[PDB]
Amino acid sequence: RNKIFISHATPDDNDFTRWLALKLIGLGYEVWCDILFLDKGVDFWSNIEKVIREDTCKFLLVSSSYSNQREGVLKELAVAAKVKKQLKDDKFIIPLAIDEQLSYDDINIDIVRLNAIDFKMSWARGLKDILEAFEKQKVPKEVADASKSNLLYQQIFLHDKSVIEKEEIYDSNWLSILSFPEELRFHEYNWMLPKRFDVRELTFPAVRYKNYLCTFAWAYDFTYHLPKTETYHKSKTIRIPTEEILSGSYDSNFIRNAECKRLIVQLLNKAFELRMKDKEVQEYEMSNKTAYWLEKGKLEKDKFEKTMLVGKQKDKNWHFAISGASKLYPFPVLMISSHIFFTADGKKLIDSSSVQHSSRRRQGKNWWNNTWRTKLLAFIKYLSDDDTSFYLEMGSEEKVFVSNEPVKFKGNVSYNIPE
Amino acid sequence: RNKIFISHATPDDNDFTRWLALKLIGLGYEVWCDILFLDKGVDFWSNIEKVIREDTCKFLLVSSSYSNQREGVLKELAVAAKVKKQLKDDKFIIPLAIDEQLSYDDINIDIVRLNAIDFKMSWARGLKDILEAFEKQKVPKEVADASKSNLLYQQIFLHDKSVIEKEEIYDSNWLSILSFPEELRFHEYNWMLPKRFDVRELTFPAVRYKNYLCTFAWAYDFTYHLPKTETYHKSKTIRIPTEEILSGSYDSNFIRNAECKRLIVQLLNKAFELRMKDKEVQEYEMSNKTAYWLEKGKLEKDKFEKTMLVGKQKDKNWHFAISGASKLYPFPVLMISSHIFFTADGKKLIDSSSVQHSSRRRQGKNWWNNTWRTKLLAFIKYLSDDDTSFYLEMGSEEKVFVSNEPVKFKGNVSYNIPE
Amino acid sequence: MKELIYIEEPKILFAHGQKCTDARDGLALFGPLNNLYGIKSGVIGTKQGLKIFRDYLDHIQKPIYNSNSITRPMFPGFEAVFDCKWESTGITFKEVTNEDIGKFLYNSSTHKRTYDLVSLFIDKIISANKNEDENVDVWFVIVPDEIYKYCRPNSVLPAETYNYDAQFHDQFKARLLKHTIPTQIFRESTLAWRDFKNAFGLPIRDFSKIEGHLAWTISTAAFYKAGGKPWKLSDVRNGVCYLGLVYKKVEKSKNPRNACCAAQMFLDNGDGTVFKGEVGPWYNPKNGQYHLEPKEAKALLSQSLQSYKEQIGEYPKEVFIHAKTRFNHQEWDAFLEVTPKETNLVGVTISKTKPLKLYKTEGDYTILRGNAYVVNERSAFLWTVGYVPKIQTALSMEVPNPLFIEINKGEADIKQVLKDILSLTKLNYNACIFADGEPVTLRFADKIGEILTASTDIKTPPLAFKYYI
Amino acid sequence: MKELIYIEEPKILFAHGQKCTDARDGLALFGPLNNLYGIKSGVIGTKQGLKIFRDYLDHIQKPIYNSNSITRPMFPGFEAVFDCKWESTGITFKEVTNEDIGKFLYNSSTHKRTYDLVSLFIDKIISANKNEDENVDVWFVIVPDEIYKYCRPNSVLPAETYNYDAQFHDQFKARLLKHTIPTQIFRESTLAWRDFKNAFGLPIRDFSKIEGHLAWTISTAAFYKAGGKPWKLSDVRNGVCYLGLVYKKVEKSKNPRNACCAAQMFLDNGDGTVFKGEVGPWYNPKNGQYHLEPKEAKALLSQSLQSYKEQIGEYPKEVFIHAKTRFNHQEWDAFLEVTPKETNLVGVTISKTKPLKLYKTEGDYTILRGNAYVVNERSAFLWTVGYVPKIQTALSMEVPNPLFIEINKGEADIKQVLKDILSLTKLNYNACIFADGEPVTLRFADKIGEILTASTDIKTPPLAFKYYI
DNA sequence: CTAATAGATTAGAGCCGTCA
RNA sequence: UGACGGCUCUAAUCUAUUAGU
DNA sequence: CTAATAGATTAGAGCCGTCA
RNA sequence: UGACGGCUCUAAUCUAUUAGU
Ligand SMILES: [Mg+2]
Ligand SMILES: [Mg+2]
Repeated sequence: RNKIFISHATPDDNDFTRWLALKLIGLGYEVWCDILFLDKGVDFWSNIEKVIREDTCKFLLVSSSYSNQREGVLKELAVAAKVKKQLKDDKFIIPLAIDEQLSYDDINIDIVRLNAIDFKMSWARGLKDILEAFEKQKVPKEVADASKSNLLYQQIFLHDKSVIEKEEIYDSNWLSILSFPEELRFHEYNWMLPKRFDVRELTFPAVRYKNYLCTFAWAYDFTYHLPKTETYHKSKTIRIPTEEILSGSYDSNFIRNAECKRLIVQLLNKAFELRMKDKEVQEYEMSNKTAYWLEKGKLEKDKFEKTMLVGKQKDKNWHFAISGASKLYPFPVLMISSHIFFTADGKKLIDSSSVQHSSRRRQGKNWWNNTWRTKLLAFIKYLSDDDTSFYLEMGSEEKVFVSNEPVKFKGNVSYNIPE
Repeated sequence: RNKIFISHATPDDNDFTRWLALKLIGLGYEVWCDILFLDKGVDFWSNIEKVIREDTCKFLLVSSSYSNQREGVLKELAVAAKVKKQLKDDKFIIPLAIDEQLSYDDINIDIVRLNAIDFKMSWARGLKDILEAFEKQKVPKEVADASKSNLLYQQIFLHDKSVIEKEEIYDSNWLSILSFPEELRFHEYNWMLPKRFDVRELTFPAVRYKNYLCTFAWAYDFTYHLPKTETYHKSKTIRIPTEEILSGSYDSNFIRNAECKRLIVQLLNKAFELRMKDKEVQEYEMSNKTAYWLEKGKLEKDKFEKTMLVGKQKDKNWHFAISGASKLYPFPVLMISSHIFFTADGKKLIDSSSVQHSSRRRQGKNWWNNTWRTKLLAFIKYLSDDDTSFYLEMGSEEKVFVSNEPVKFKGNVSYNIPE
Repeated sequence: MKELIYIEEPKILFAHGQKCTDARDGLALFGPLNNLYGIKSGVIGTKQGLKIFRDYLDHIQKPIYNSNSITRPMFPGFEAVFDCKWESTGITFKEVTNEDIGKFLYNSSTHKRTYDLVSLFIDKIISANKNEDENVDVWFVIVPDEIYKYCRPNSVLPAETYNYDAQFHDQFKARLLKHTIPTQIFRESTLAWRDFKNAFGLPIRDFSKIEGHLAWTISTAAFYKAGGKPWKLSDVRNGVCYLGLVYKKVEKSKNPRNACCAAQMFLDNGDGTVFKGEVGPWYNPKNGQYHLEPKEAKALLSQSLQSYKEQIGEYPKEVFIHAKTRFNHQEWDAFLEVTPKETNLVGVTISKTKPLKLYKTEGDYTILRGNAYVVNERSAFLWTVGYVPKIQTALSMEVPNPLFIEINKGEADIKQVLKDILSLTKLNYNACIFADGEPVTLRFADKIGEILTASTDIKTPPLAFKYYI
Repeated sequence: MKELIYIEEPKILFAHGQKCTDARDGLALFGPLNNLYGIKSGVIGTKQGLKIFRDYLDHIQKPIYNSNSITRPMFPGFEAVFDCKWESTGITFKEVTNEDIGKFLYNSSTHKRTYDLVSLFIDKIISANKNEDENVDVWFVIVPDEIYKYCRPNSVLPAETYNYDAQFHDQFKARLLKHTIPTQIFRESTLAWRDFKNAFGLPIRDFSKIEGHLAWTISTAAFYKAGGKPWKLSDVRNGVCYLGLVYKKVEKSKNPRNACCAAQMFLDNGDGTVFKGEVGPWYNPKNGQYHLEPKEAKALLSQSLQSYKEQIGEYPKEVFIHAKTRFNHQEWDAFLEVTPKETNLVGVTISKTKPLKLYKTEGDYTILRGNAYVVNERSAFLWTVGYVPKIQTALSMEVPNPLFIEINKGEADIKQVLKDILSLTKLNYNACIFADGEPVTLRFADKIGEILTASTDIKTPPLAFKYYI
């Protein structure tokens, strides 16, 4: 009949039964268990008895604590005993002891004069003994091919384990820049500005270049710090439109494309720093970058838009801070970083690297994807200007409008999230 | 009942049966085999049948080409079948297939579907299978100890192999020098002796020392080669006796005892060479030492008391040869060696070292201990003059008697030499 | 709105020709490729360390269980998995007394004391390798915690001595290259984590729920270091050879300079995977200059091409040069002059600086593991670390950080480059993990470099990996 | 004329603490003392060599029959005796192109072609060991028979590298001492001799009834080289250390330079035997003087005694310095200078070139093996080759030569000294024979000396015997 | 050559978490 | 060099005495 | 320091048999 | 160093402009 029945303690031993079934199937011996025939539409009980009585050659049983004194196990044993009596098969039930806690004093009275195969130390000896028993007893075999094992692994192991295509929207920390001022302006100051003026500290962004000055503001702007500026013809300046710079079009011996793009990035970073300093937000200085964080009591109930930005951890109060980085690859963006900073009482930080690192690494265990996402989006919304724009000051009228909704990606591959 | 019987092909399969029996006994399992005992003449099949029927728990039969279609194998199979029928035991006979070339077309009809243990792959695998089957069959056993196997090996394998005290008599090649002269003489010939006369050509032995002459001979002797000897005074000879300078009772500043002993050795060797030259015997020039051999037909029918000294090998002739030496450790001996030489027709040598070496190698294969002893002693007795001895002239009338019987040695331990 | 693509998870070929995605399941269902007959294990250390090692080696024979079986596949036993014998009866011992170790850690100078301790430990190994008769496959060094905590590059108190790195591990691995001795270093804290305690009644390292994974890693290290091949790639493109580059800064070897090391992979004749380095540091004296002068670049490419030709007999059709730096025109003109006409050279640079963190709306689990945002024809992203549906967990905490793939020099399909980079993440033999977050051709090069840099000049170094890792 | 005596037979301790007299029967009955799990091998040679090696390995699977069991016991199979595996599936092949061998036979100089062939083999062996991830135990070489045919020094046509010998085997083993790779050299004719015949219709070499002994010898050698201990002495007391000094002629230099190489053996306190070589070559610029200078004598003795102390803890009470020559007062005084107080120093001299052959008067069979002729309180004659009642055959076909054992300097009983010599002939691991004609402390010293004399670029050579035999 | 302003790159070290 | 055994042809060296010092 | 006359020690190489 | 992942404090090199030499 070529079919072999294996019984165990379903479902407390899925791994061992599955491994034994696959190892036996790959060696040419079929195994009947719940892993096969994954369907419940047909009767799930009468099929077992019909298979045992009609087309089963060798019957097997696995001894376990759960299988003992089980109604189903007892019924299967009774049916097997009846089949053995009908066939006059001396060796029709072969129990296998796999539990270490099953003492010899509490063994079943039915099986007391039959030797038992141990499985406590190593399963290889038991498998070899089973193979020797099958080959000696002329146990029938199927076609010898690994295709059976491969197909069973492909269609049974990953039955409820395959990815399902479904639309999902991914949020980022990339605030897309919407608008730029029309023209870039290098202003020619023929030694009118002091040789050691330190132009980086005036009211508007400014980067020195040759004998001129680079800025987005008006020709006669930020003249409070430079009294000797009015006596200057406006025609002595170079206006490079910013649309052709961010198009790979402008390249002149005066200044190249790469240097002008770097200048624009630097100016955007300075403008972002000034704007974040003008929003009344305290800052923490890191090794290379600067993060801006809220104080306790400035925000209503330490919670904006049903989400919390300042909380409490035992003797330490934590605050949520971000840093800005401007890039032009692949398109004008503004990368925003997620940071956590801690305070003793909500206004004074703790000045020690070890304690800050310890507190930061202790918090992340509780927080997850949703916490980070909602807190960052709430922070950006708090920084918002009117509804969806968050400009940066560059001059009298010139402004760079940065969106408060980060770039969103869509993906056709996602998981079911089985809670 | 705690016994296993092995039926094999005596004496064709003694090795495999013995190895299996010793391996099984080493683990503490009793094994009963026909070759284990040596009780023959008394009722043998009746005891075998009684042991098989009464106190035999397992029976194994080995099968080979010799064991196939054999009366003993068939009778043992019939007895085993009768025992199995009486006991109604299915597992009582287990073949041990050891003949790889014995195809199933010619195997015994009594054993054609029986489960035969495979020994073709590796015999240790077969032994492990036998042990596993015996454990499954619950063969009675005691604690693991090879003491029984060690006792069986001691009392069976080395039964007639112990130390036996038997007197033995040995021959050798040391021929003891018997007769010695009265004194040694230096014949001072101060600017009165020949200088380049090649004193190793005289009719009497001589060894020089400074301007003297060290020999046992008298001054008046060998005057033929030395005309200026008569005009000389006997007071100018340093006489030294022999017994004490053999025993080392000589301590004089004139000559050292070791040097005088060396001169003694040289005198003995020169006397041997001259005397063997007097016998009119042929001479062979080897690397360092010179051997002695007879021509073809020197004696009557090339024999001396049924000992052959000149013969013919294929299309070539051979002559037995010996060599001697005069050493004084531990006691005065004339050690004798043996060699072989070849002649093309019977009187002329072959001038080729490789041919001589190969010819000696080929001939000596068929000569045994008795052959060498007989030839050596017979060639020695050719020298011995009258009844028991032979002389080496070392003076005017002084003869040195060398014996013709080899030095004997006595031993107290020997073997039973079971043909 | 922008578009993301998905690249599927590659499989790896285990025994019997079967293909399984996870290394753990592949080994626990099919087994390793080759067959070792056993592991002749030797131990070097103190008596207590030997006792704890013996207890641990007796401990992992039985099936040992994790906490959450769905997330982490189980370790059922060494013989049932790796198909070879490994017990504590064949252990060979060589004692190092406590007095010697205690007296060597008394010089108050990290360099001299480390030198002395390494020499103490290695002379015994060399002598037992030359003089004795016993055959040892892997030497298991058991270093006590009391000297481990001080063998660090930076030590503060609460003459060819400056040419060697102040680390016990790297000095140990670089002082045994001329004798070719496989070696595994263990700690007294890892083995007896229960016995070692703190001020409170708790173990320092809680392994009560990471027991199976620890056993898996230790067992696969012991199997590979003895001459085994636990798994291999399922599919490798033929005629295409890879490479990898890492730069390591020396510890003041008479001047601050930097070296370059390599480790390649390809499918040779016989359907086998060769995974073997290209040893020999190539320096340049300029400080902070992570490039190759033309002579060194020509020598490197010529050596790789000659090795491939000697193994096969046909020149490669494609040569991929993975790196973390960028290639200037000087060293690419150094290449393509020894490159054959019928050969294509591609330069791929991999870095993880750019911070694009992608979140899931109304969810608690992070992004998946096979994504890619192809920016242009010569740029992309790849989320090698992320959620895995098979094991229902994320490879990283918080939100994982993506990779960057740019074809600085050469022409090829970017999708194929991403797929090839993604496949080189499944070949970490130092641990039995599902997938790696960095291609191993740029990590085993670093492993070689950190060891070669920790010694003096040595000629003709070995190319196998078991002598370094 | 003086009465003889009998010096019994030695015992050797196999597995399970059992005893026997013949190694074959004890190994085939009880088993070896060590449990090697397996053996991995690699063959170098033309494809013919690979075919012949594979056929020979598969040949041991078939039964091997000896003509007479008592005279020459059979081979009961590899795995059935040695409890290990050596199969024709772990073979690793490095083909040697026949063109390379053929093209090297043009210099017409024996030294150059010998060096070139040794290089052509050892280069592949070294590179395979260095740059391949498989673990090997013994490397086998299958030399073409034409190479050995053309290596005859007496052949006519019908200085940095000049200090090398003109032999393939010695130089080949010599240039692998700094890599510690055990090697076995096979001549292709020995493995496949049936196909090698002459113009007579019969094979050149006949192994028909002596194939079993050849299988015994090869199996025992390949087991010993891989780290096994098939048998061991049991009648060895405590405190006794044996040394055997053998002198050579290095030549290949400005002076004859008679070098000295030794061996050492004693007990290890763990009920084991330490049979290892003791070779750091000590050179004497004098020609023909076979005695060591006082500095060399002190160095040799001090090194041996320091090794004894390191292995045990305290110095021996009795050292037997065997040699094939006599000694002089200055050398013995130099030994006495470094020797402690309660350390008896005994010199023994053993010779065979003494004409004394005993002819049996009654029968034609040879003399009993263990007989002796005690000449004097300080000399006696020992027979070691002849008739043994266990094997019922003669060790030597002709009338054998005895051994002239004498004691030269020091005092020791002349039957215990002769019993130890007969007890030291049962530990020849190179060949599987009942007995040899010399103690192994004076036999393996010769092989040690002849291996490390072809090349002089070796400092601190290995001491294990698996790299020398 | 020396000393500052920045953007864009690289390699080292050291500390913490892994489950529920 | 798969071993072992038995042979054969060669070369130094030392010791002693003698003649070229 | 060289060359012969001996005895007494030493180390190299080469060749052949193993069964019946 | 049984793995891996995520952070933080630091150091170079390059490119552009300016300036004392
Ligand atoms: Mg490791
Ligand atoms: Mg050998």
